[PDB]
Amino acid sequence: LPTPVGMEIMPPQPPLPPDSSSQDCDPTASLRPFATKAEADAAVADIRARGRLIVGLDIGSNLFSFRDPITGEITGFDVDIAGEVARDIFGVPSHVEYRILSAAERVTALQKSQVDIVVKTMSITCERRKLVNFSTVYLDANQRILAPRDSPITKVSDLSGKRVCVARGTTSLRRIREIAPPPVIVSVVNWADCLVALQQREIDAVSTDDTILAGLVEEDPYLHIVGPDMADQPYGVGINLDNTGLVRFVNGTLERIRNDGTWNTLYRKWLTVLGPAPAPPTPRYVD
Ligand SMILES: N[C@@H](CC(=O)O)C(=O)O
Repeated sequence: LPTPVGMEIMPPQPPLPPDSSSQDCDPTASLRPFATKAEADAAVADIRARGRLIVGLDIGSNLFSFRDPITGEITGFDVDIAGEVARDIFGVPSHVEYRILSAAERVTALQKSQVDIVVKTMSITCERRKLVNFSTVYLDANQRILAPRDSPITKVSDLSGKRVCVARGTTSLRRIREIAPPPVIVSVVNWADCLVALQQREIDAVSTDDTILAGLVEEDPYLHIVGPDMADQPYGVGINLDNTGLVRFVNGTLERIRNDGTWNTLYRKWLTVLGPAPAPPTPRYVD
């Protein structure tokens, strides 16, 4: 039976203070799109000259960026968001090259200019905004708990003393580190590994974005999502800190798809297992 490479039982730590998830920089405010098409096209001239948009994500995140088992094609909500950016740059969604990244590599890939954008369920936080830039919010998720249907776990305090799996490099870890008494924290490279670990009964529960958890439930209907909202997860397109022009450009793409029906279509395609489509997230601008 398979075993995820890189599984670590983390050293026990005292709980973090409850306000460790505070987000007081107003992190979700971003830059207004360009007023003219000429300004927008100039901001992406270097991408156009390279002939493709280079997008950081992975191919193992069900519903968001994965390989379709019927068609063999790379697909999902995040893949489609990235393709809409490419459509605005090139005229059609199909000039994209992917760089495969883990959750723990999203910031460094941007710092090192190894991708143009990261579209990989990337929560916008004050801490991350010191290192990278972000578009406006394109999907608002919330952290919850995934457990087998025969588990009595239904609330956060039930995680105390139990084995909870988290992918390294995620906001999900910080929130689990606030639980008192602590769970046993087991960390892995990606959320698909947590699913394997739960299937093999090496852990008791997984806690992350309900969107990501829904993709795991789709693969294993013996599991269900429980508990209250544990932490807001506002997704943004990650961009190099200094490429403010690309921030404005991507924010133009998001204005387009929020208002022309495409956002609604993408939610209905990928996320209806969580319920009826909400209104698209309202963008917030600093300027
Ligand atoms: N959205 C959360 C969880 C994840 O992306 O895996 C984060 O940005 O860390």
